Amino acid sequence: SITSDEVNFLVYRYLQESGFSHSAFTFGIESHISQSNINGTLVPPAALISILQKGLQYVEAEISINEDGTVFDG
Amino acid sequence: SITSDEVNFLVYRYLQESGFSHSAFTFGIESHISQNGTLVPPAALISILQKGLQYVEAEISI
Amino acid sequence: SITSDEVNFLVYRYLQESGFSHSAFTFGIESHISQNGTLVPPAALISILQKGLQYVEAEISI
Amino acid sequence: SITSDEVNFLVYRYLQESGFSHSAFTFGIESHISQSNINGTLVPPAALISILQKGLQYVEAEISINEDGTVFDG
Repeated sequence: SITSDEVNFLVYRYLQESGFSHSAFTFGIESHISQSNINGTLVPPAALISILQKGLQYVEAEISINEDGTVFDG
Repeated sequence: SITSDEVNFLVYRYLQESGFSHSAFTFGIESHISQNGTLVPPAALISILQKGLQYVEAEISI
Repeated sequence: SITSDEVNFLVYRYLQESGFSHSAFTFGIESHISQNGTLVPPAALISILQKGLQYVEAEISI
Repeated sequence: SITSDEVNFLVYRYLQESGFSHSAFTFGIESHISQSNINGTLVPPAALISILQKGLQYVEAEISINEDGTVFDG
């Protein structure tokens, strides 16, 4: 369950991968990214997008299981 | 399927809310965040990412 | 009497020319540099500052 | 005769004094201001504006001395 460093690294990498050059620079400094303890070479591309995707899907599935209810509800 | 604009708005709000003043300012421009917010509550990037890890841990428990 | 806009344009051009990419970008917005350039040649902040020190050294030689 | 560090410090202080918060931040990092060797407490307010002023005046005076020429020119 997710730390500030982890979300900061995910965001930093999103800005980099999307060519948000000015934001990447400012954010790397403001979030103190160099002092974080994450091995970037082990972080796959589109990691933020992908986890966030799966978050949306996860909520959709949490909803759809209770979507119909049962014919015995009362 | 999450769009670019949607991700961008989610991180913009995260930057604002986390007090990353200079990043929010710069990202707001670079994003062209047209400079419904109302439907994006606080901590929304974080909340969705948290659901995503829950989902990843479900694939890892296959 | 140098105006704000004039100083701002002089530093904006200095930031651009010196390769301070992120500062120029951010300053261009913060300055509202309306986003005649043609009349402001390269190294113009520097050249005027250099004349100013020449003038300061003339007051120091009073 | 003026170094990059000096003009960078002058500019940094201009952005600060004018409340250009976002630019000051970015520029302090990009110009590596912390590694410069200038004692800020000895730098007066509006220093950039003032030296730049005096530069304009200095050029005006360089011009005005040759403005009329003489009645013996030929």
